[PDB]
Amino acid sequence: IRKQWHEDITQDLRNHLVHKLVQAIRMENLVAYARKVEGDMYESANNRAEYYHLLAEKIYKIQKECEE
Repeated sequence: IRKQWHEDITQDLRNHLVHKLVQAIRMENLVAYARKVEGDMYESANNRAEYYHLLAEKIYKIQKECEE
């Protein structure tokens, strides 16, 4: 389902952020995983700032379990 704020974000931006996510992780599987991750926050978020936070907060918690 499409929300109002989704109009702000282009597919070129989504593809850019998905591939920033793949960098934070045959290659098709990992990219498929990131599209699933990014897609979930895209639909779940209520605005762009929250959308960017869900991203930011996800790389932060990806880069913490790997630390320990």
